[PDB]
Parts: sequence; structure tokens; C-alpha cells
Amino acid sequence: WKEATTTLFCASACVPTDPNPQEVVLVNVTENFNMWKNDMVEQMHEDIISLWDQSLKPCVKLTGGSVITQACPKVSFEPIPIHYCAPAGFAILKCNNKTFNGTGPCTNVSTVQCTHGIRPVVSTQLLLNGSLAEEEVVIRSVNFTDNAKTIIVQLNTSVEINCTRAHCNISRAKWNNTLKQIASKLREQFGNNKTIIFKQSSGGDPEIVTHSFNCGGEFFYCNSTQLFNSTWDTITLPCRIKQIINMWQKVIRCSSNITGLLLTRDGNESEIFRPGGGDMRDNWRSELYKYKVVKI
Amino acid sequence: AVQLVDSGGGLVQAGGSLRLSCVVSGSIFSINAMGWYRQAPGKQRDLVARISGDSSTYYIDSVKGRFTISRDNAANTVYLQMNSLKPEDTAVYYCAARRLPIGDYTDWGQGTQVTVSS
Ligand SMILES: *[C@@H]1O[C@H](CO)[C@@H](O)[C@H](O)[C@H]1NC(C)=O
Ligand SMILES: *[C@@H]1O[C@H](CO)[C@@H](O)[C@H](O)[C@H]1NC(C)=O
Ligand SMILES: *[C@@H]1O[C@H](CO)[C@@H](O)[C@H](O)[C@H]1NC(C)=O
Ligand SMILES: *[C@@H]1O[C@H](CO)[C@@H](O)[C@H](O)[C@H]1NC(C)=O
Ligand SMILES: *[C@@H]1O[C@H](CO)[C@@H](O)[C@H](O)[C@H]1NC(C)=O
Ligand SMILES: *[C@@H]1O[C@H](CO)[C@@H](O)[C@H](O)[C@H]1NC(C)=O
Ligand SMILES: *[C@@H]1O[C@H](CO)[C@@H](O)[C@H](O)[C@H]1NC(C)=O
Ligand SMILES: *[C@@H]1O[C@H](CO)[C@@H](O)[C@H](O)[C@H]1NC(C)=O
Ligand SMILES: *[C@@H]1O[C@H](CO)[C@@H](O)[C@H](O)[C@H]1NC(C)=O
Repeated sequence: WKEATTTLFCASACVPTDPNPQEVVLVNVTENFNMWKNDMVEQMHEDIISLWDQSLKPCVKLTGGSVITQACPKVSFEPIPIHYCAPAGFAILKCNNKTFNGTGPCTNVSTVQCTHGIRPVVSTQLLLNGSLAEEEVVIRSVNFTDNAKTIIVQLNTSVEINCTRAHCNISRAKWNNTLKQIASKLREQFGNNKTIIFKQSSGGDPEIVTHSFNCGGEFFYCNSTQLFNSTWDTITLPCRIKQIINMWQKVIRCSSNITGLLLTRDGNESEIFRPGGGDMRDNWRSELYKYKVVKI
Repeated sequence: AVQLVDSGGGLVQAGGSLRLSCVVSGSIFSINAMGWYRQAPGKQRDLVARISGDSSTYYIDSVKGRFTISRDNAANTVYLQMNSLKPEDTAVYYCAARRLPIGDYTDWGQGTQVTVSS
């Protein structure tokens, strides 16, 4: 029984699974987890990059000494839940503390052969269609004292985001309550009398200062400024559909559940928080935090 | 996978010009956006410029008017022409490429050192 890195297999190409799984709590066992050095995140990042490359493969043609853009059937449905599964000689430990911060000892640890159905959703700033936290909202970071270290936020009440083509719609009441919850959670870690400020991303490139995602085969970039303009009838976010063009090859509506956020802290008596992150390893890490791989 | 090679950096004087090159190799037909970051010892990263598949570009305000990012298809290269160079441009520059449809970059080079004196 020791920590190890190995290639998990996948299940729903991937192998069948779950006509009847089995979770099993290991009694009297406490296990140390570290969501920030979990090689499952690296494996899933690589798998998602390969998934996108393979989805782009049928849009090229190898005619002569080059690859040319070609047919491309647009509606390429990507997100179906996948499960990562330990191979022979290994086992996946799963934390069950509903408020686990990701870095520390879990007192209620079960053992599994496969993870839950994880939806590979590529999105920025907002985490959509993910898992929810029981009871309380959770905030997780390697080092809260260290700004520019991404802050992963898991809610307990999801927020419906209904987008059409081109804008998105969020209820002001639900989002107001969500922001209040996040503000109190941040006050817990940064100071009680400290005031929380939500402001727009502090970058410049319009590709990262927006909430971007895939809405029915087309990629949307939405100005999310109306969500981060607060200090502690219906919000319509303006959006633009951008076409992905691969540089080196020669020549509508959807509803989602907002289940998480990615924030970055500034760096007085207050604290400014801005939507950040961008790296998708934090997107996958927001779901693989309560797992680890061990060798028996 | 993808391999990026940065080159071009060196010593010049204030008001001189440089041309950084990022050569691209491997499974490159999934890149939809490349760019140049720069970092000086003791400071945070800085996305200075980026080009996308549709040839649209972005530059930070500090380099708007002095820097130009462009693409050489016949050479699989991305060029960053730096003009009116100022001492505030001294850093290690890395070229980066994105192989996911959105998000931050996925592939990075080894970096090249740009220094300028006054
Ligand atoms: C678990 O801890 C309790 C302590 O009350 C102990 O009595 C019990 O034997 C332990 N379980 C096993 C399987 O050893
Ligand atoms: C441990 O987690 C499992 C899975 O949710 C749960 O069924 C069990 O009641 C938990 N045990 C304790 C002591 O909380
Ligand atoms: C997470 O909670 C555990 C339980 O007290 C604690 O030991 C650990 O330091 C926490 N992680 C932090 C503060 O990053
Ligand atoms: C969600 O968590 C917060 C704690 O941050 C709590 O106050 C609130 O009641 C929870 N909501 C539900 C529906 O349990
Ligand atoms: C967190 O960062 C601070 C500096 O901001 C440092 O003093 C501290 O040792 C760090 N803690 C960890 C666990 O890295
Ligand atoms: C999204 O649609 C559902 C039902 O279609 C509704 O309950 C929810 O309030 C809607 N949200 C917004 C922001 O319109
Ligand atoms: C929304 O939040 C603000 C605090 O930022 C509060 O003053 C206001 O009453 C809230 N609105 C509702 C409907 O709860
Ligand atoms: C979003 O809209 C606000 C207000 O109109 C503006 O200040 C901001 O620059 C916009 N951001 C983007 C990415 O369009
Ligand atoms: C979220 O899930 C719904 C249905 O489960 C789907 O229609 C929508 O496209 C998903 N959103 C994203 C961003 O994948």
C-alpha cells in the first residue's frame, strides 16, 4: 500500500462498466490526499487533448505533402461521462469528507475500481455541468497566502445558465445568493472584517477575459463583467461565436448548470477577486480532487 | 505531441530591432492559437502578443505599435518582430501554442533571452 503513478484505463475505446459497482469504506482508515500533485489530472488533461485532436482528424485530408481542411460535420457531441479505473495491482482511494479541502487527511475513505462519471467540459472562468458540494460551499487552493495560485470554488446550489444564439441568461437572485456564499467562504480564510470585492478579470486578451464554452457545437465567448462587479431583473450576458481555425493546415441554444468558479486574488483592508485560471488541468482537478491512486 | 523551439534573443541597444522565431514541429495541425509570453527574474509572466487561426492578433498596451506577430506557413514558424526596443523589454521570451479549442496554452518552448541596454 503506497502512492504511485500509473496509466488508468477508461470506462463508460473505453471498456464497459457499472451494471452494478461497489463502494467500500475502509474502516478506521485515514488517508492523505493532495489534489495539486495528483497524476490523474495530468492523465485526464492528456486524454482530453487527444480527444480534441481525434475529433479534428476527420476534418483534414492528406492529399500531397500537406494536410488540408475538409468536410467537418459540425455537431460533434463531446461530453459523455467517462470513468477512470485502476488496473490490476492498483486501487483508487476516494475521500468522503463533504468539506475536504483537497490537501490533507481524509478520515472517511472508501475504495473503488472506478471513479464516478466525469463530464469533460472545456470552459473558462465558470465551471459548468460539474459535481456539487454537499452542505457548504468549498474553496480550495495550494496556498491562500499565495495569490496567483488558482482558487477552485465548488458550490452546493447550481445556477441555471440558459444561453441562445447570441447571449446567455442568469437569474440575478440565484447568482446574488451564490456570490454571498462565496464571499462568506472567502471571509473565513482571509479575514472576518475584510471586505470582498468581485471585479472583472485583470488580463487583456479577449480570449481569456470572457466565459468561453461549447454550446451545441459552436464555441461561445461571453462578456461576464455583469457577474463580477460587486462588493460585500434577469442578467443577460452578451456573447460572440468564434470559429476555431487550425493554423497550420492548408486551405442554437443550450442550458447548463454553473457548479463552480475559478478565482485569483490581487497582488489593504479589503481583498479583490477576479475570474482567472484558464489552465484546464484545474477544470479537471475540480472533479478529481477526492481521488488518488495507490499500489497494493 | 508538439515541440516548440524559441530563438532570436540577444543583446541589442535601446531603439534597436529584434526578430524572435518560434519553430513548430510534430502534431501541429491542432494548433488554433500561438503567442509569446515574457518573464523577467523577479516578476510575473506577461502575455505580450498572440495570433489566432483566423490571423487576428492581440498585443499588450506596452508593446502596441512596436511589436508585430506573424506566421510563416512555408517554414512552420511564428515571428515576433520587436521594434523601438526599450530597457523595459528585457526578459526571457517563450513561445506557446494552444491545442485545446479554448483556455490557456498547452505547449511551451525553452525560452530565449532578450536584453537591451541604455
Ligand atoms: C476500529 O477501531 C475500534 C476502536 O473502538 C476497534 O475496536 C476495532 O477493532 C477497529 N476495527 C478493526 C477492524 O480492527
Ligand atoms: C463515509 O462516506 C460514505 C459515502 O458517502 C457514507 O455512506 C458514510 O456514511 C460515511 N461515514 C461517515 C462516518 O460519515
Ligand atoms: C485542509 O484541512 C485540514 C484539516 O484540518 C488541514 O490539516 C489542512 O491544513 C487544510 N489545508 C489547507 C489549509 O491548505
Ligand atoms: C450552501 O452552503 C452554504 C454555506 O456556504 C449554506 O449557508 C447554505 O444553506 C447551503 N445551501 C443549501 C441548499 O444547503
Ligand atoms: C505559502 O506562501 C507563503 C508566502 O506567501 C509562504 O510563506 C508559505 O511557506 C507558503 N506555504 C506553503 C505550504 O507553501
Ligand atoms: C432556464 O430555464 C429553466 C426552465 O427552462 C428555468 O427554470 C430557469 O429559471 C431559466 N434560467 C434563466 C436564467 O432564464
Ligand atoms: C443582493 O446582494 C446585495 C449585496 O451585494 C444585497 O444588498 C441585496 O439585498 C441582494 N438582493 C437580494 C434580492 O437578496
Ligand atoms: C464587457 O462589458 C463591459 C461594459 O460594457 C466592458 O467594460 C468590458 O470591457 C467588456 N468586456 C469584453 C470582453 O467585451
Ligand atoms: C451541460 O449539459 C447539458 C445537458 O446535460 C448540455 O445540453 C449542455 O451542452 C452542457 N453544457 C456544456 C458547457 O457542456
